[PDB]
Amino acid sequence: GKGIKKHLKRVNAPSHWMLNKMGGQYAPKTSSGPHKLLESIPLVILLRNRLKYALTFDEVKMILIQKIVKVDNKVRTDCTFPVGLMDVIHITKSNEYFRLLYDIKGRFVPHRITNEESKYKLCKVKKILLRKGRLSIAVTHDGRSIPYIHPDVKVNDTVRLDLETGKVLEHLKFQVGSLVMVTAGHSVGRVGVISSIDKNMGTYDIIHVKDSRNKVFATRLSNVFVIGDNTKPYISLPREKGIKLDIIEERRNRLKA
Amino acid sequence: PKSYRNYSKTARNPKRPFEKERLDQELKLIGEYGLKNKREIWRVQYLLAKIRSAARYLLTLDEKSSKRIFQGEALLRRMVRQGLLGENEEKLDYVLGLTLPKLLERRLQTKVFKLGLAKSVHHARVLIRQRHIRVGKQMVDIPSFLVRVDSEKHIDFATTSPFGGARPGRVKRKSLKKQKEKTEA
Amino acid sequence: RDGRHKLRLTGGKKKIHKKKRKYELGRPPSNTKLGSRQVHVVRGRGRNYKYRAIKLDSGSFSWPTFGISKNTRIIDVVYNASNNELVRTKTLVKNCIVVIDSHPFTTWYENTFGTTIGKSKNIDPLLLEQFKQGRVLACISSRPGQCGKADGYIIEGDELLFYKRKMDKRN
RNA sequence: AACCUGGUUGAUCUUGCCAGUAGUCAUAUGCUUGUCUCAAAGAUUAAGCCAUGCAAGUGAAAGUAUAUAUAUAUAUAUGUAGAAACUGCGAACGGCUCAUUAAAACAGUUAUAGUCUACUUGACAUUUAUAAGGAUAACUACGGAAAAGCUGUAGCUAAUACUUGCAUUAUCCUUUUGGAUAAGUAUUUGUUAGAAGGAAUUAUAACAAAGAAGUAACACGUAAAGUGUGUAUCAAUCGAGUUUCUGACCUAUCAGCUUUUGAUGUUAGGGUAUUGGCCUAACAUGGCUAUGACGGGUAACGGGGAAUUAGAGUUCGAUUCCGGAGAGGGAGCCUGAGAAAUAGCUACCACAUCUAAGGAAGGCAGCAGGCGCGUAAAUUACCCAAUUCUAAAGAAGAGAGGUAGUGACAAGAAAUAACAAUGCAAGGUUUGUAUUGGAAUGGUGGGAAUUUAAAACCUUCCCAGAGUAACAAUUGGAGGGCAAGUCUGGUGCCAGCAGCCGCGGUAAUUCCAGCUCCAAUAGCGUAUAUUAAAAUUGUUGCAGUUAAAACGCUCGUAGUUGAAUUUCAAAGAAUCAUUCUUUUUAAAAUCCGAUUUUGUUACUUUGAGUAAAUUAGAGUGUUCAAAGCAAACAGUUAAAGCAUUGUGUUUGAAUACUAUAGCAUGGAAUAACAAAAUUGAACAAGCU
RNA sequence: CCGCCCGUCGCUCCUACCGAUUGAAAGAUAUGAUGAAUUGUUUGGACAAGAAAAAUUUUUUCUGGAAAAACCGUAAAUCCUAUCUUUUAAAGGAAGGAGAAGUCGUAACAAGGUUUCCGUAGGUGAACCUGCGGAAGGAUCAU
RNA sequence: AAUAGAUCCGUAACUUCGGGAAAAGGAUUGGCUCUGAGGACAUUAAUGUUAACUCAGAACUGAAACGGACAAGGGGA
Repeated sequence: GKGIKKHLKRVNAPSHWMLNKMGGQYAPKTSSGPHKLLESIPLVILLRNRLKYALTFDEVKMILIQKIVKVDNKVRTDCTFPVGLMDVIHITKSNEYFRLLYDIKGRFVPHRITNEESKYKLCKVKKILLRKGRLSIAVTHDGRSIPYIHPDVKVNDTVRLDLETGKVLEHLKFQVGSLVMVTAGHSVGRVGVISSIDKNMGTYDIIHVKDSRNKVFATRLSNVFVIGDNTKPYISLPREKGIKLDIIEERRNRLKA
Repeated sequence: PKSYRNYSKTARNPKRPFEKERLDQELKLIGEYGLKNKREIWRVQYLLAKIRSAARYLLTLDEKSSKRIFQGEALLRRMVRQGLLGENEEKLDYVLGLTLPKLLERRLQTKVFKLGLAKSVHHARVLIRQRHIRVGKQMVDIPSFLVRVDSEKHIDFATTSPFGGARPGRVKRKSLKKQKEKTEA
Repeated sequence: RDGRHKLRLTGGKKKIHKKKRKYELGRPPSNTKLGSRQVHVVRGRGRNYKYRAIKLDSGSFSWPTFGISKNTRIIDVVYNASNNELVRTKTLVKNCIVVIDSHPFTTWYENTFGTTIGKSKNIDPLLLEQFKQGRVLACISSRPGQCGKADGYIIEGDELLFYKRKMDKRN
């Protein structure tokens, strides 16, 4: 037959998964869920190859059996569960909270997060639908459906979704001064203020983003994520703060120690 | 199926197999560096051609080209770390002038012979094979070991070697001597 | 059953590999006669059920000028734009012309307006005699081989005039 | 490393090829082979045939248990398990192979506003009830058949198997509150209104008809109310089917193809999940083609890639990954979300098994293995420990996969000594060199630590354990090309050698041998193919008077190529003498003297998307290297950092390339096309 | 130049060609004929369940329904015919190449003893000869 | 003796290019019920009256038969 493929070859795995060639012939195919396979990482990899808590898949299963790891404050027990771009995974045993982010290089890194920030996740809206009764519902990057959004929320906006109540608290627009983070581009993981946008009739829309050091980089509209206004980010960025350094000064300031 | 373990050649055959002058200079080099076979200097030329091609390509680029100020500095620092370049070097042109003896100077047997230890280059080779020498905290028995500028300071006899403070001498001769002494006494 | 085994744009024939897949499919047609209502069920792709009607006698028919739909019984299929063996063998297809019992529509008109929303429209004269005979002309609008029922709408105006000329400087 | 050399002649200079030369992740084969690491392996021919064994199953809270066993206070209420069986999910993934396939598949680039989509995730629902019905497996007993995943009759019983079936919400008025009004999820038809997209016959809403399927008659228990299973719709996700543009080898001794029999299009319908000549009916005569249609060939699966490369190029790509296809050859079909499935079924053809002769049963291009074919390719081994998949999802399986065996396919490191004294030679008491004679050390044998699923291997430690270190290195040559003998015997145009030129008839530098020497070296030859050499395929970059080669001549279409000309210029800051940066200078619309756009394309510049493996390349002492993607740092056991007492810390897994086509983008040059007169405008005023 | 050298005819071997034989074989297409299996529809119609009465039995009806059959459709397979592709037999015929001191002549290279050569045509044992028109690659760069 | 009419399809070697050729070799044909196409004539772009048998297609039907008798080539090397 020709049904859905259910295996993932090790070399065919996404690059940011960052697995070794000789470490077996297969990679864990993420179960279908809230995030795309390419745009996410299974929690098996998250806490075997990143947190190093478990050194085999079986120990990953042993961890997951105890309802101790919660993705967005709800217990998850699927080994190949897609965690996705930004969300709060809380481990109760060590009482630690990680918000998943990108880095300037473009891999998925857990970021240590305090309790007050761990109940406060960001969701980039992707679609605005209206169902029966003229009730509007937002489809977010998280694969989440939020009914009864404010009318002022637009298609590309980003809402602060509270983890417990699942309700939006406030939304951020996509003006030319809005802080943004690139999610899949050549400049994945970069953070900037959106210098400008341009609308292409019937084709991809490009936006040019200004860095902290006045560095302009362009990207497609489909893979940007508003993370705040001009004032400041609404989350805590990793140690590079989303500032991608050039290949020269990166070596230069790595050398000095 | 097929393993994903990469592997590659290290030497290129010379072509024109019976060039008199090339054969004579190869014999000069292998005899005076005490190496074992014509494959070794061919690996050395293969390596040297690699750095030479890198340097030529870099020098084709214009100055202030980020490719240049990255690859050229990486190559320069690598060369000065392996010891093929002195502090008086600053440019890639000086890299281009690297020669076969300047690359053969960094072999482990060459270095131990220069530092002493062995009074012959072949003696150095055989000692390295008999694992009597250490590059500091680690013992290597590969004569083609290339030392860096931070290693020659701590090349010395291996601690487990008889010349490094281990078991003194021929246990057979010592046992025979002690047995004869005990029988006579 | 679809998409291959035929000449290219240029007229050359294509050597065939990739024998028939299930998703090409192509089930046999449903020559829907008119008679006692009977419908079979066909399990299409993805377990979506389709209703293959074999015989129908009634259906929902609409008064489009008034925009009101009433269920009624069809009498006889008298024209179809496609091959005209379908009318002779009395099959129901998407847009064939049929005859409809007009009594439900006349009764509805009486009970709503009286006299033998968007009210007081003055109708048209040419449909009056067709009503008075008792049987009216309608065009099917559903796909009986797909939805399992034969719905339609009364044809009037120049469309009715066109079909009237096409059916009966005439034979 | 952007390379040449022998051979036509008496001798010369050419053209020109033959031969030599080197590489091949390129096969075979010959000789030889002491270590370790790494690891290709029945593709080539026979997608030929297969004995045997295995390769997909699944129950740890959670469908169904009087098969049965057990344990708690006393025949009671709880449990613990549980063969079989029904039910559920999976078996459509994986693995193998490359026969078919030449605008097909594939690749980049789109569309799906033309669709389907199980698991999983988020939202969320409409026209007897202190809980409804029969009917069946397992099992019981009677049986049949030589045989099989064969099953007959009678009797019960369950289920999350199969099937029926039980409040409420919203809206309008006086105006917290009282009255009044209305009630189908998808889907289909008809009539209308109409947050987003680029564009809607979109979302959605109103009216008139139909209308599925559902909304729990189900099982376990979490805060010092949860979960599981199941369910309508929408959305996400894992995917899929179609789809746009562009891109392929040889052949014209294939020039016209297609069109009754769908060829090209229109209309209507049928069919499909959806669009579509996909099919039907009517109609029209179209559609492709020297820019190579239609055919033929391919010892053709495509690509990522490989060899060779100075730059171009040439050749290869069955084979780690992706896509496609197939399961002896065809066709057909059931279940299912998903199959035209093949360790699923049905039939035919070719094979072929058992048979009591009545009848049954089959598909190794899965893993081993066998026959055959051949120049050409391994064990009927071990294990689920790692990677990962399936399940009722710790706990079971998995010839997937991993481990070992065979393995000179390739690739990397690297033994076969080293040292001191005399004697000898060379030199002004320095090197080389047959004697002695003590050190060093592996190979090897044994034990162990360790490793490992177990074992083996590596590493490490301890015993033994080298002088002809018998613990002995070979392969091919010694006329030239081409490094190395006119040394010695045999043969004597014979035998033979010789890639080519040539040698061999008594001095054979070439045969057969010995010695010596040369080259490479645990490797070295041979055959075939391929690349460079080959500027002997020539775009870069050949040649055509006489070496091969200007059509007999002219016209001529396609093709290729095409004179000049339209905005020139001027002025200012910064290194060294110069170089480099900035401003305005016609006209028309925008801003109350100032605010600002001024063909198309090629081409070129920048970006976005750029799967990995491979490649280039940054970092990193795997003892080096091939590698790999890791790792590094203080610490005879504690300072320091931070936390208001404990918690290791610092990291890296970069970057580039990813067509020529497609998207966006700055553009002055060079190229085209557009507009431009037997005319074509613009403005102002009046008129409609 | 006692140089070189050409062709026929003899002999041997190898390669390839033509070839009667309505030659042969193996495939591949196309048409036609027959046509298994089967989707769908229809016809059935073993029965299995319901509804009425008499106080074990009967009629009728309602669905659900197995064999079997027919018809469109999908269509394996076999056969006939035709064409094409590849391989291959063959009396005889006619080439080419190689071998050896074979036979016959002297064609070319010297003005090669008739200058050589081209195109065409005829003839002859062979090289070759001759006619017509050309060329110098001539034996003439020239009253 | 074998078909032999007509319609549709297909047709080789050879050739004086005209033929060969009805080459060879296939399929169909009845009856019935229908459907489509092919003309002429007058009035104020549209409505009526009327004729010929000739082709094409579809259902149904029968002991698969239909140029039903009559009539009427055997081909090929």
